[PDB]
Amino acid sequence: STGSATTTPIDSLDDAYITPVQIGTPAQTLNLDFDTGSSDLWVFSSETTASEVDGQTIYTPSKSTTAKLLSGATWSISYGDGSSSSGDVYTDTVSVGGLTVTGQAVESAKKVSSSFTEDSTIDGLLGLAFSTLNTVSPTQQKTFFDNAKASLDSPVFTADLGYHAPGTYNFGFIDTTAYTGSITYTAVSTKQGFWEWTSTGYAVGSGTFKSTSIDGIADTGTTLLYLPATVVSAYWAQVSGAKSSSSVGGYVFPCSATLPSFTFGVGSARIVIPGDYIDFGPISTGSSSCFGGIQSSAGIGINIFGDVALKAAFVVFNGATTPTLGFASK
Repeated sequence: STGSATTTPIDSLDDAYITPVQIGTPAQTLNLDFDTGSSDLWVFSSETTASEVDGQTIYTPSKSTTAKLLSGATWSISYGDGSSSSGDVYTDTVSVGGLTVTGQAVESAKKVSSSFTEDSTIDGLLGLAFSTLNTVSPTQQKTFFDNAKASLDSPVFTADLGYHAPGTYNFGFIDTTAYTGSITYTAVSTKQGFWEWTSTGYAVGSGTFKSTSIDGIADTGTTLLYLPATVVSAYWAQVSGAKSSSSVGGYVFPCSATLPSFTFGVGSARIVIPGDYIDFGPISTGSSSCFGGIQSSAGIGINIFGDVALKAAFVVFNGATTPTLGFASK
């Protein structure tokens, strides 16, 4: 089997992407944030504290003839950005782009943090990291991909995120029309539960390539590119007037600037992030200070190849017995 679904930016900055997901019988379609940095499929629901729901579409398990309470199971998650959610668990039928999993754990939120409430466009998350990170207790549950994998034509999914435009998540096949040149594959460590890999270096603009190993994670659920402070300083030094602002919470730059590109290495291959992908716009409405899309990972504890990086590539998440990651230009 295969599946193919369009993923759509939630706003004009590509702050996140939402993908429609069918849950239950009859289908209830929710727009979920596909997150290769976590491993829980959780939704706003009829159980979510009413004051914490503000415009989201909810899953109502009592209206699904295939929903079953997973007795005694609870979940609770905290994300790198400080947001969180928790609740109980149902199993139900879940379909993405024509690919159906029966008996998928659907984690129903009883509580969500303010950041989730305040974002009316995201009805929940669909985790695509390794199932070892799943938070369900006392019986850990599998991700949608893990459940689907054996049925897929090939045990892979691909992320093809758009810049200021829709893109595609495919399951079970590689669309050879969706990228240019070849796909370069690179080793993955699953030791921390992430799609963790090592970039071979970077360049700023038309500058020379610096060969240096940068361990980090491919994370569709993180907006920005978080890299070591040395790399980030080298980038922003090429933008007149850019500075790190403790008050704003990262590098800012004059909105009048033209940003240089940023290149990262995948083996001997190179992925170029155009300068415009690194612009996250005014820090507040009407400001002439703009927020940068490349930020320091210092104090996160891990480097994160988030959407800024991934949307410059066609990315293969290869879930074979020994997982790997592939990147192609597009």
